[PDB]
Amino acid sequence: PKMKTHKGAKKRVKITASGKVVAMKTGKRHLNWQKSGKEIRQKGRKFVLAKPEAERIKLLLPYE
Amino acid sequence: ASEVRIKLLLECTECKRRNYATEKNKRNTPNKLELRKYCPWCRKHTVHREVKI
RNA sequence: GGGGGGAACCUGGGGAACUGAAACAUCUCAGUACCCAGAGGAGAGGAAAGAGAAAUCGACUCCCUGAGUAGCGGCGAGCGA
RNA sequence: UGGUUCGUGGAGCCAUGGGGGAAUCUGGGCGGACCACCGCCUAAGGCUAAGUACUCCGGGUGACCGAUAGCGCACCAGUAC
RNA sequence: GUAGGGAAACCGAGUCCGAACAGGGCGCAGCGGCCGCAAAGUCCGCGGCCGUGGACCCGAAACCGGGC
RNA sequence: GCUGGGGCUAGGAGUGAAAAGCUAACCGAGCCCGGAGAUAGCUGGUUCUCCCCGAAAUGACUUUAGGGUCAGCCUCAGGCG
RNA sequence: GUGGAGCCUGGGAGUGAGGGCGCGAGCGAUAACGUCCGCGUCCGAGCGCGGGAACAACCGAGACCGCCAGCUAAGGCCCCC
RNA sequence: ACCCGGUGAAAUUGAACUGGCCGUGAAGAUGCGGCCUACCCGUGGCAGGACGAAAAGACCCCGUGGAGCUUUACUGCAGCC
RNA sequence: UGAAAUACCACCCUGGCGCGGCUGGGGGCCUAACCCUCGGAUGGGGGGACAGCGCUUGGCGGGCAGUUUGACUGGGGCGGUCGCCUCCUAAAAGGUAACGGAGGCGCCCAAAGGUCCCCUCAGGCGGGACGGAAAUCCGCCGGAGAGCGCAAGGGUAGAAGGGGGCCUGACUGCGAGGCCUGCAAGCCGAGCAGGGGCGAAAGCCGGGCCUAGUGAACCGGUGGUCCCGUGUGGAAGGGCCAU
Ligand SMILES: [Mg+2]
Ligand SMILES: [Mg+2]
Ligand SMILES: [Mg+2]
Ligand SMILES: [Mg+2]
Ligand SMILES: [Mg+2]
Ligand SMILES: [Mg+2]
Ligand SMILES: [Mg+2]
Ligand SMILES: [Mg+2]
Ligand SMILES: [Mg+2]
Ligand SMILES: [Mg+2]
Ligand SMILES: [Mg+2]
Ligand SMILES: [Mg+2]
Ligand SMILES: [Mg+2]
Ligand SMILES: [Mg+2]
Ligand SMILES: [Mg+2]
Ligand SMILES: [Mg+2]
Ligand SMILES: [Mg+2]
Ligand SMILES: [Mg+2]
Ligand SMILES: [Mg+2]
Ligand SMILES: [Mg+2]
Ligand SMILES: [Mg+2]
Ligand SMILES: [Mg+2]
Ligand SMILES: [Mg+2]
Ligand SMILES: [Mg+2]
Ligand SMILES: [Mg+2]
Ligand SMILES: [Mg+2]
Ligand SMILES: [Mg+2]
Ligand SMILES: [Mg+2]
Ligand SMILES: [Mg+2]
Ligand SMILES: [Mg+2]
Ligand SMILES: [Mg+2]
Ligand SMILES: [Mg+2]
Ligand SMILES: [Mg+2]
Ligand SMILES: [Mg+2]
Ligand SMILES: [Mg+2]
Ligand SMILES: [Mg+2]
Ligand SMILES: [Mg+2]
Ligand SMILES: [Mg+2]
Ligand SMILES: [Mg+2]
Ligand SMILES: [Mg+2]
Ligand SMILES: [Mg+2]
Ligand SMILES: [Mg+2]
Ligand SMILES: [Mg+2]
Ligand SMILES: [Mg+2]
Ligand SMILES: [Mg+2]
Ligand SMILES: [Mg+2]
Ligand SMILES: [Mg+2]
Ligand SMILES: [Mg+2]
Ligand SMILES: [Mg+2]
Ligand SMILES: [Mg+2]
Ligand SMILES: [Mg+2]
Ligand SMILES: [Mg+2]
Ligand SMILES: [Mg+2]
Ligand SMILES: [Mg+2]
Ligand SMILES: [Mg+2]
Ligand SMILES: [Mg+2]
Ligand SMILES: [Mg+2]
Ligand SMILES: [Mg+2]
Ligand SMILES: [Mg+2]
Ligand SMILES: [Mg+2]
Ligand SMILES: [Mg+2]
Ligand SMILES: [Mg+2]
Ligand SMILES: [Mg+2]
Ligand SMILES: [Mg+2]
Ligand SMILES: [Mg+2]
Ligand SMILES: [Mg+2]
Ligand SMILES: [Mg+2]
Ligand SMILES: [Mg+2]
Ligand SMILES: [Mg+2]
Ligand SMILES: [Mg+2]
Ligand SMILES: [Mg+2]
Ligand SMILES: [Mg+2]
Ligand SMILES: [Mg+2]
Ligand SMILES: [Mg+2]
Ligand SMILES: [Mg+2]
Ligand SMILES: [Mg+2]
Ligand SMILES: [Mg+2]
Ligand SMILES: [Mg+2]
Ligand SMILES: [Mg+2]
Ligand SMILES: [Mg+2]
Ligand SMILES: [Mg+2]
Ligand SMILES: [Mg+2]
Ligand SMILES: [Mg+2]
Ligand SMILES: [Mg+2]
Ligand SMILES: [Mg+2]
Ligand SMILES: [Mg+2]
Ligand SMILES: [Mg+2]
Ligand SMILES: [Mg+2]
Ligand SMILES: [Mg+2]
Ligand SMILES: [Mg+2]
Ligand SMILES: [Mg+2]
Ligand SMILES: [Mg+2]
Ligand SMILES: [Mg+2]
Ligand SMILES: [Mg+2]
Ligand SMILES: [Mg+2]
Ligand SMILES: [Mg+2]
Ligand SMILES: [Mg+2]
Ligand SMILES: [Mg+2]
Ligand SMILES: [Mg+2]
Ligand SMILES: [Mg+2]
Ligand SMILES: [Mg+2]
Ligand SMILES: [Mg+2]
Ligand SMILES: [Mg+2]
Ligand SMILES: [Mg+2]
Ligand SMILES: [Mg+2]
Ligand SMILES: [Mg+2]
Ligand SMILES: [Mg+2]
Ligand SMILES: [Mg+2]
Ligand SMILES: [Mg+2]
Ligand SMILES: [Mg+2]
Ligand SMILES: [Mg+2]
Ligand SMILES: [Mg+2]
Ligand SMILES: [Mg+2]
Ligand SMILES: [Mg+2]
Ligand SMILES: [Mg+2]
Ligand SMILES: [Mg+2]
Ligand SMILES: [Mg+2]
Ligand SMILES: [Mg+2]
Ligand SMILES: [Mg+2]
Ligand SMILES: [Mg+2]
Ligand SMILES: [Mg+2]
Ligand SMILES: [Mg+2]
Ligand SMILES: [Mg+2]
Ligand SMILES: [Mg+2]
Ligand SMILES: [Mg+2]
Ligand SMILES: [Mg+2]
Ligand SMILES: [Mg+2]
Ligand SMILES: [Mg+2]
Ligand SMILES: [Mg+2]
Ligand SMILES: [Mg+2]
Ligand SMILES: [Mg+2]
Ligand SMILES: [Mg+2]
Ligand SMILES: [Mg+2]
Ligand SMILES: [Mg+2]
Ligand SMILES: [Mg+2]
Ligand SMILES: [Mg+2]
Ligand SMILES: [Mg+2]
Ligand SMILES: [Mg+2]
Ligand SMILES: [Mg+2]
Ligand SMILES: [Mg+2]
Ligand SMILES: [Mg+2]
Ligand SMILES: [Mg+2]
Ligand SMILES: [Mg+2]
Ligand SMILES: [Mg+2]
Ligand SMILES: [Mg+2]
Ligand SMILES: [Mg+2]
Ligand SMILES: [Mg+2]
Ligand SMILES: [Mg+2]
Ligand SMILES: [Mg+2]
Ligand SMILES: [Mg+2]
Ligand SMILES: [Mg+2]
Ligand SMILES: [Mg+2]
Ligand SMILES: [Mg+2]
Ligand SMILES: [Mg+2]
Ligand SMILES: [Mg+2]
Ligand SMILES: [Mg+2]
Ligand SMILES: [Mg+2]
Ligand SMILES: [Mg+2]
Ligand SMILES: [Mg+2]
Ligand SMILES: [Mg+2]
Ligand SMILES: [Mg+2]
Ligand SMILES: [Mg+2]
Ligand SMILES: [Mg+2]
Ligand SMILES: [Mg+2]
Ligand SMILES: [Mg+2]
Ligand SMILES: [Mg+2]
Ligand SMILES: [Mg+2]
Ligand SMILES: [Mg+2]
Ligand SMILES: [Mg+2]
Ligand SMILES: [Mg+2]
Ligand SMILES: [Mg+2]
Ligand SMILES: [Mg+2]
Ligand SMILES: [Mg+2]
Ligand SMILES: [Mg+2]
Ligand SMILES: [Mg+2]
Ligand SMILES: [Mg+2]
Ligand SMILES: [Mg+2]
Ligand SMILES: [Mg+2]
Ligand SMILES: [Mg+2]
Ligand SMILES: [Mg+2]
Ligand SMILES: [Mg+2]
Ligand SMILES: [Mg+2]
Ligand SMILES: [Mg+2]
Ligand SMILES: [Mg+2]
Ligand SMILES: [Mg+2]
Ligand SMILES: [Mg+2]
Ligand SMILES: [Mg+2]
Ligand SMILES: [Mg+2]
Ligand SMILES: [Mg+2]
Ligand SMILES: [Mg+2]
Ligand SMILES: [Mg+2]
Ligand SMILES: [Mg+2]
Ligand SMILES: [Mg+2]
Ligand SMILES: [Mg+2]
Ligand SMILES: [Mg+2]
Ligand SMILES: [Mg+2]
Ligand SMILES: [Mg+2]
Ligand SMILES: [Mg+2]
Ligand SMILES: [Mg+2]
Ligand SMILES: [Mg+2]
Ligand SMILES: [Mg+2]
Ligand SMILES: [Mg+2]
Ligand SMILES: [Mg+2]
Ligand SMILES: [Mg+2]
Ligand SMILES: [Mg+2]
Ligand SMILES: [Mg+2]
Ligand SMILES: [Mg+2]
Ligand SMILES: [Mg+2]
Ligand SMILES: [Mg+2]
Ligand SMILES: [Mg+2]
Ligand SMILES: [Mg+2]
Ligand SMILES: [Mg+2]
Ligand SMILES: [Mg+2]
Ligand SMILES: [Mg+2]
Ligand SMILES: [Mg+2]
Ligand SMILES: [Mg+2]
Ligand SMILES: [Mg+2]
Ligand SMILES: [Mg+2]
Ligand SMILES: [Mg+2]
Ligand SMILES: [Mg+2]
Ligand SMILES: [Mg+2]
Ligand SMILES: [Mg+2]
Ligand SMILES: [Mg+2]
Ligand SMILES: [Mg+2]
Ligand SMILES: [Mg+2]
Ligand SMILES: [Mg+2]
Ligand SMILES: [Mg+2]
Ligand SMILES: [Mg+2]
Ligand SMILES: [Mg+2]
Ligand SMILES: [Mg+2]
Ligand SMILES: [Mg+2]
Ligand SMILES: [Mg+2]
Ligand SMILES: [Mg+2]
Ligand SMILES: [Mg+2]
Ligand SMILES: [Mg+2]
Ligand SMILES: [Mg+2]
Ligand SMILES: [Mg+2]
Ligand SMILES: [Zn+2]
Repeated sequence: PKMKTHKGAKKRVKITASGKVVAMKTGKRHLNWQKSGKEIRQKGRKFVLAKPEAERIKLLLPYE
Repeated sequence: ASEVRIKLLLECTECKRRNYATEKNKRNTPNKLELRKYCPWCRKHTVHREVKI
């Protein structure tokens, strides 16, 4: 039958207008007290997934 | 961090929002830390006081 | 008047496990397999104490679509209006 | 407790095994906890063709098989064993 | 498919973070002489491969249900 | 004590002077059919011809170590030059 | 330096049990057809060809086909030859 | 048992035109090298070899395989309070 | 006369007692539900509102059920080990293995952090009450053998070492360009803006001489934000920022 959308990917990730895959940076969920302001701030941004992993994730997003 | 060396928040004394997280040795520095830090809501420097985490 | 029978099909009463989660228990397989009661040439359902925002529609059943959407999910595998 | 996409979730709706237990339109249920406003609808009685499902049966047709194939069986087969 | 950006309200060739008109992330722009030709995209055929199904074929020991 | 005839108790159940013995010639859980094409990261097997190119047995991570994901290395199409 | 060189994008992989040898180390016993890395090589996939008596990886050499033609390589020229 | 008349199986079986030694070879060679021995074909016998036959090793390990059993493993259920 | 002042009647307190309403525990008894029994049964006898049984609460519970019970490994088990830092092995770039050789980390510091100013060690010889191998003092020599919180290495006095003053940059919003690299991470970072610290200034400051001192998601807590709010206004509950 028809492919189902993966909802783990759907809640973590977005396909950009040109087909990149953008996720939130990792490692500021907790244990932040001794992390420099440089660490929290740059972790507050989105990053572009490396091409191997991105193409895998978009295949999980068949109807985006 | 240990039991003696705690994590703590810094609260802007004026608008009351916590802006910073740091640590102290509450056996070496048993008093509440008071530190002038930049507050981004007041957008000026203000005394910050240690507040439980 | 009933009883018993009928290839599947139907409704109700009960209802697994392997399997999948690359272990496993919630979850899945699945209300499936199976057992049982009953129906009939079909059975069910059906004429709003409905839907849900359309200032609206207007019983039920069935197909397409809405839509793998909304959501649900050891927010896992997956499930899914 | 079940049903629903809803696995306790802010968890309503529908159903109900237990306990408590009303009212009759100035009555009641619902619109996803709850409350107000606003609107929808009339529970606790029953029936109701057609569209839908299936293929023991009959017929029509195959870029279906052609006796190790096609039904297990083209033949005295659910037989001999 | 023709618009993206943002958790979202929302704004929109931009938008988000931000106090910023700062910086940055993710975005925005055919060929020949009105015609042709090419093209975004989309539809159908074909083919490789992937997902869901037993999914290349044969093989367990076992588990479960109902009967004998 | 042995034995004929007539009976009763069965599958997580019987029966057992106890050996996990026996329950229709293999019982640490009978047989038949069904779930079912269970699952098997394992072993085996995998069918005409010609032409071109042509590996790897490493790294990282892995309840991972004879299995995987990504990278490395092969090949084809388009492009660059 | 125009090469089955390189680079960019995308399709299809397979491989992730290696093994001998040379040299450089660790482990072992200045043991092992031992073990573990590094550089290289060949076998793997060249168990096709000459030599080494025979013999994957030592020497010679990369087999498109055909010839009762010639030159060489390693190795050989007393006879088997 | 053997011979004659009658009837007449079997597992196994890649094909076989199936010798010894010393070597070599995946490390135990009828099958490769060197040497040696050897006319063709049967019958009764013996069991050293064909790593002889039989049984996809029970030991051992490996599989995120199974099953029986245990318990102050986990988590449920019956039963009891 | 005090804070309030008196005869008199309310309404309500305090705490106590009695008749009660209506219940909550105990206790005794009754019979008729319910159970057992009785030639006799619309009854008699015994038990008795208990027991049984329905719903629900918590507990005990291998009697049964579903399962789990790691890997590396000179076979497996047993032992050892598993992430991170330092050195060597490592073949003079980088990287490189073994159950090869040796050590450390799972912290710490409110100064041990920023900046300005000043200062310079260990050690040896000689000299000096208590005073020694070594306490403190004076002289001479003494490039770093000391020190830098803790392993080791690198680095270092032309300071990163010692002392003092003022401080909180142990910033907020970002971030050109790189190191490293399978991914995900990890690392360094000038520069611009805000508001500051020190300095006359040039400037420095986004913790610490440096390399260990650590943990992706999911689920949830807490502060803030005021973005979503299931017809509407709120609310429930989420999202975002911080932890
Ligand atoms: Mg998810
Ligand atoms: Mg994060
Ligand atoms: Mg986390
Ligand atoms: Mg957070
Ligand atoms: Mg949080
Ligand atoms: Mg730090
Ligand atoms: Mg910081
Ligand atoms: Mg901070
Ligand atoms: Mg921020
Ligand atoms: Mg769509
Ligand atoms: Mg779209
Ligand atoms: Mg009947
Ligand atoms: Mg009938
Ligand atoms: Mg049913
Ligand atoms: Mg019934
Ligand atoms: Mg049912
Ligand atoms: Mg049923
Ligand atoms: Mg059952
Ligand atoms: Mg299951
Ligand atoms: Mg299955
Ligand atoms: Mg699956
Ligand atoms: Mg399945
Ligand atoms: Mg499983
Ligand atoms: Mg599995
Ligand atoms: Mg298992
Ligand atoms: Mg399961
Ligand atoms: Mg189900
Ligand atoms: Mg069926
Ligand atoms: Mg019937
Ligand atoms: Mg009909
Ligand atoms: Mg009807
Ligand atoms: Mg009516
Ligand atoms: Mg649509
Ligand atoms: Mg379901
Ligand atoms: Mg539908
Ligand atoms: Mg209820
Ligand atoms: Mg439910
Ligand atoms: Mg529910
Ligand atoms: Mg929820
Ligand atoms: Mg619900
Ligand atoms: Mg309501
Ligand atoms: Mg009820
Ligand atoms: Mg109800
Ligand atoms: Mg009314
Ligand atoms: Mg009312
Ligand atoms: Mg109702
Ligand atoms: Mg409603
Ligand atoms: Mg109303
Ligand atoms: Mg209504
Ligand atoms: Mg009806
Ligand atoms: Mg009609
Ligand atoms: Mg009808
Ligand atoms: Mg009909
Ligand atoms: Mg029909
Ligand atoms: Mg027919
Ligand atoms: Mg024909
Ligand atoms: Mg025939
Ligand atoms: Mg036939
Ligand atoms: Mg024929
Ligand atoms: Mg027939
Ligand atoms: Mg016959
Ligand atoms: Mg969006
Ligand atoms: Mg921009
Ligand atoms: Mg086209
Ligand atoms: Mg593919
Ligand atoms: Mg199958
Ligand atoms: Mg299938
Ligand atoms: Mg198949
Ligand atoms: Mg397939
Ligand atoms: Mg069996
Ligand atoms: Mg099972
Ligand atoms: Mg089982
Ligand atoms: Mg069982
Ligand atoms: Mg049965
Ligand atoms: Mg007798
Ligand atoms: Mg007898
Ligand atoms: Mg008998
Ligand atoms: Mg008998
Ligand atoms: Mg029996
Ligand atoms: Mg018995
Ligand atoms: Mg039986
Ligand atoms: Mg059984
Ligand atoms: Mg059974
Ligand atoms: Mg048992
Ligand atoms: Mg006996
Ligand atoms: Mg039998
Ligand atoms: Mg038997
Ligand atoms: Mg069993
Ligand atoms: Mg069983
Ligand atoms: Mg038997
Ligand atoms: Mg059956
Ligand atoms: Mg099945
Ligand atoms: Mg099978
Ligand atoms: Mg299995
Ligand atoms: Mg080639
Ligand atoms: Mg490897
Ligand atoms: Mg990894
Ligand atoms: Mg691991
Ligand atoms: Mg590993
Ligand atoms: Mg495996
Ligand atoms: Mg790959
Ligand atoms: Mg290449
Ligand atoms: Mg190439
Ligand atoms: Mg090309
Ligand atoms: Mg070229
Ligand atoms: Mg090439
Ligand atoms: Mg490629
Ligand atoms: Mg292909
Ligand atoms: Mg291809
Ligand atoms: Mg492989
Ligand atoms: Mg692969
Ligand atoms: Mg491997
Ligand atoms: Mg390997
Ligand atoms: Mg190997
Ligand atoms: Mg190896
Ligand atoms: Mg190797
Ligand atoms: Mg190699
Ligand atoms: Mg070697
Ligand atoms: Mg040499
Ligand atoms: Mg060597
Ligand atoms: Mg040497
Ligand atoms: Mg070495
Ligand atoms: Mg070796
Ligand atoms: Mg050697
Ligand atoms: Mg060696
Ligand atoms: Mg090699
Ligand atoms: Mg191979
Ligand atoms: Mg060669
Ligand atoms: Mg080659
Ligand atoms: Mg060869
Ligand atoms: Mg070969
Ligand atoms: Mg050769
Ligand atoms: Mg040769
Ligand atoms: Mg020769
Ligand atoms: Mg050779
Ligand atoms: Mg060899
Ligand atoms: Mg060769
Ligand atoms: Mg060639
Ligand atoms: Mg010549
Ligand atoms: Mg020569
Ligand atoms: Mg010679
Ligand atoms: Mg000659
Ligand atoms: Mg004779
Ligand atoms: Mg004879
Ligand atoms: Mg022959
Ligand atoms: Mg012969
Ligand atoms: Mg040899
Ligand atoms: Mg030999
Ligand atoms: Mg011979
Ligand atoms: Mg020969
Ligand atoms: Mg030969
Ligand atoms: Mg020979
Ligand atoms: Mg020979
Ligand atoms: Mg010969
Ligand atoms: Mg001889
Ligand atoms: Mg003979
Ligand atoms: Mg013999
Ligand atoms: Mg014999
Ligand atoms: Mg023998
Ligand atoms: Mg032999
Ligand atoms: Mg033998
Ligand atoms: Mg054999
Ligand atoms: Mg046997
Ligand atoms: Mg087998
Ligand atoms: Mg075997
Ligand atoms: Mg075996
Ligand atoms: Mg066997
Ligand atoms: Mg065993
Ligand atoms: Mg073993
Ligand atoms: Mg095992
Ligand atoms: Mg495991
Ligand atoms: Mg495994
Ligand atoms: Mg298992
Ligand atoms: Mg088991
Ligand atoms: Mg069992
Ligand atoms: Mg008892
Ligand atoms: Mg009494
Ligand atoms: Mg009585
Ligand atoms: Mg009495
Ligand atoms: Mg009494
Ligand atoms: Mg009671
Ligand atoms: Mg209760
Ligand atoms: Mg209970
Ligand atoms: Mg237990
Ligand atoms: Mg058990
Ligand atoms: Mg299971
Ligand atoms: Mg486990
Ligand atoms: Mg485990
Ligand atoms: Mg293992
Ligand atoms: Mg192991
Ligand atoms: Mg191993
Ligand atoms: Mg080893
Ligand atoms: Mg060994
Ligand atoms: Mg070994
Ligand atoms: Mg060992
Ligand atoms: Mg152990
Ligand atoms: Mg470690
Ligand atoms: Mg080195
Ligand atoms: Mg190195
Ligand atoms: Mg090096
Ligand atoms: Mg080197
Ligand atoms: Mg590098
Ligand atoms: Mg070890
Ligand atoms: Mg240690
Ligand atoms: Mg100080
Ligand atoms: Mg310092
Ligand atoms: Mg001195
Ligand atoms: Mg002195
Ligand atoms: Mg002295
Ligand atoms: Mg003295
Ligand atoms: Mg030093
Ligand atoms: Mg230390
Ligand atoms: Mg200072
Ligand atoms: Mg000041
Ligand atoms: Mg960057
Ligand atoms: Mg990276
Ligand atoms: Mg790090
Ligand atoms: Mg870190
Ligand atoms: Mg500034
Ligand atoms: Mg300034
Ligand atoms: Mg300034
Ligand atoms: Mg000043
Ligand atoms: Mg800076
Ligand atoms: Mg420091
Ligand atoms: Mg540090
Ligand atoms: Mg999870
Ligand atoms: Mg949360
Ligand atoms: Mg909030
Ligand atoms: Mg609302
Ligand atoms: Mg709002
Ligand atoms: Mg509502
Ligand atoms: Mg209001
Ligand atoms: Mg509002
Ligand atoms: Mg409010
Ligand atoms: Mg809120
Ligand atoms: Mg905002
Ligand atoms: Mg945060
Ligand atoms: Zn403030």
